[PDB]
Amino acid sequence: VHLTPKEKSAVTALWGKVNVDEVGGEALGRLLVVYPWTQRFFESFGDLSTPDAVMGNPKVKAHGKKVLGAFSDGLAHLDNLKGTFATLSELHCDKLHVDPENFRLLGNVLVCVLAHHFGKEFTPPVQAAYQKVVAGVANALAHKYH
Amino acid sequence: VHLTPKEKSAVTALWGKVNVDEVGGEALGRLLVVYPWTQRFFESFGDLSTPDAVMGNPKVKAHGKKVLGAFSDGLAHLDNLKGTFATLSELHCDKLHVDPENFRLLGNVLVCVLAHHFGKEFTPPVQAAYQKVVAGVANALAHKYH
Amino acid sequence: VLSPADKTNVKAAWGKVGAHAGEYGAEALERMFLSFPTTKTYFPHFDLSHGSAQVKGHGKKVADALTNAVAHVDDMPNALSALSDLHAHKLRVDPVNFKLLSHCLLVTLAAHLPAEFTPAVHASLDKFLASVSTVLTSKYR
Amino acid sequence: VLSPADKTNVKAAWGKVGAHAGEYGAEALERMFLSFPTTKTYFPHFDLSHGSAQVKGHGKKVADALTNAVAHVDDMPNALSALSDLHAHKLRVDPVNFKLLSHCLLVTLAAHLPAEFTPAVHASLDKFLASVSTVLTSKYR
Ligand code: HEM
Ligand code: HEM
Ligand code: HEM
Ligand code: HEM
Repeated sequence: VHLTPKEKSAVTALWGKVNVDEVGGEALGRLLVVYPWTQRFFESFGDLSTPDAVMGNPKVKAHGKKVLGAFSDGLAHLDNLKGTFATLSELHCDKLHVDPENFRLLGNVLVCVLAHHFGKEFTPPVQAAYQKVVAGVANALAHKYH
Repeated sequence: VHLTPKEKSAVTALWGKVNVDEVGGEALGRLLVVYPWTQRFFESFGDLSTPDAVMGNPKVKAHGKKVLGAFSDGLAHLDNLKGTFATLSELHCDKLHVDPENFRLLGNVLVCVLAHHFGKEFTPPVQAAYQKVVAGVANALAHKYH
Repeated sequence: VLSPADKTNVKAAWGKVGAHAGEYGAEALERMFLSFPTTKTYFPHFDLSHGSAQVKGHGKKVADALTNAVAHVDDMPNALSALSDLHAHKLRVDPVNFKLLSHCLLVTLAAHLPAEFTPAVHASLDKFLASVSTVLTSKYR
Repeated sequence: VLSPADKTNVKAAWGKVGAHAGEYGAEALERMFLSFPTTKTYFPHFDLSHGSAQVKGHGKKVADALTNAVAHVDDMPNALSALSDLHAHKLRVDPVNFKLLSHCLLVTLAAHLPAEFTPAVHASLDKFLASVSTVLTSKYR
């Protein structure tokens, strides 16, 4: 995906302020709460009975951290997302068989979490830049379906 | 997209029997009837007031013929759909701004039309091969969004 | 919303299915599993090969549910309430998958009922299956 | 379906929006136009630049429609019937676009109401906007 320099600047500047220990878990937790069918893939994580249970679940926070790392990895290779996400694509598509619509959903939940954390700093043009990024990541993760 | 030799055989064999003067128009007409918001892009085609009006519309049949030609073109270049559909992608995405979900819908309407015309000959494995093709075409046509 | 003409069209088309009801449901499932392999993971206790008694038996269940929906087309949320609970809560079926099975049901009907599958009836059947899908995905919580 | 807790959550969150209702609607539209440029083609008679009086005025209309939906949450098909006719028949708005505007409304609420946008309320708001979207796309014929 192609970001303008202005968009790259906006994205990179905000990402440096991201709490990398928490934001991934917040996004994954919210995915599980807002789109409850996604819990089908996480039965080994234990207590997912309530929103509080999900958000406070240590396994959700831990896994969320791994997801955010992958997004961070993608932000460093915007011109080669396919190669960057090749192994993850094989995992999520060939092994897990996650419908790729859910890649889009998690990306949009991440955008909601960024808006929550940054408030007025998450301006409409900053959002538009991040929508390009999460769309790129979703498409790259879905490559094994293509 | 990668078809097995068995799938390639199934696809190519059926396509040779396709009425290239009619099937494209039937698919485009059915798109306009079944998903009426798509009529937004064809106001210059005239009478689209009834299903009979749509299916008998000379402009729908004529345009449908062009669409089918593009699918035929894609079937000849399954290993390079992106290059094959580059100009059409620029048209449908940059100029027309058609949401790419509709590329998927037209592909699935085409599959319905093939089933209608070929009956029991359109077996579940033959369908599965054609679903790979129309997914490939949709993704290639949407490349300018990626 | 389903129009009067839609209800007439769906009732007429489904009336032509007859004793093939279970058979067509089984064929739609097979079409879905082959065309969209992600859907297979919902059925690990099923043998999904051709001629599988389990897919045959399940096709009849699917067909009987659709027939119930046709018979109670003005009261579908009520008629399908139990099935909605099952698919959303217990099975956690991804909403995308209902679009996939609906498409395969249309393909199955087109392949078997060429005279009935007019453009108008195609439109009515699509709306009907979308309505069924809306009810079956209405219970995620 | 919207649960009792969902209705409570949506009413509470929307209650906090207040005199900013029109403003937030305008911001959601701007977010949509910038993030998803395909949506811009519905508004050729609009100047879609920042600070546009037309987008501001339209945001208030959108907000007022959502407020009507909140106020009549158990009777939304009736409450939004006129608007459903407009968007589906006259304007022929692609159903995908309602998902895009719904997402941008959630982002707008998250950016302005950090205390209200809990995971549970996020879920309720998403269900509410999906319900509104279902009504507004119910009239294609
Ligand atoms: C942009 C979207 C996504 C990204 C970037 C992402 C990233 C990741 C990463 C980094 C891992 C860890 C892999 C490893 O340990 O080497 C993982 C595992 C996993 N993902 Fe995701 N993921 C995404 C979407 C999803 C979705 C939507 C689902 C299901 C609804 C899902 C289901 C899983 C599961 C079940 C695992 C554990 C697999 C295992 O440990 O064997 N992923 N993902
Ligand atoms: C797989 C999907 C599709 C294929 C292969 C396809 C193919 C084509 C082709 C070959 C043309 C003629 C271009 C030319 O004259 O050089 C065309 C034009 C056009 N397409 Fe499609 N199309 C697809 C989907 C769609 C959809 C879903 C829509 C709208 C809902 C759409 C809207 C249009 C319009 C409005 C034109 C006329 C543009 C003009 O004449 O300036 N297309 N398409
Ligand atoms: C038109 C849409 C659908 C209809 C009418 C339908 C109907 C049914 C019926 C009647 C049953 C049996 C209920 C019972 O025995 O108590 C069932 C079970 C089931 N359905 Fe569906 N269904 C639909 C869509 C789907 C989709 C899209 C999926 C997944 C891709 C799915 C996955 C399942 C599973 C996994 C079971 C349980 C099978 C078992 O454990 O034996 N259904 N459905
Ligand atoms: C939550 C979803 C939505 C709500 C509550 C909503 C509400 C409204 C309202 C209240 C009006 C003005 C009605 C009137 O003045 O008579 C309107 C008009 C309009 N809407 Fe929406 N709408 C929604 C989604 C959408 C979407 C997704 C699109 C397209 C991307 C869209 C495109 C339009 C257009 C083009 C007009 C006409 C504007 C004009 O001609 O001045 N709407 N909508």
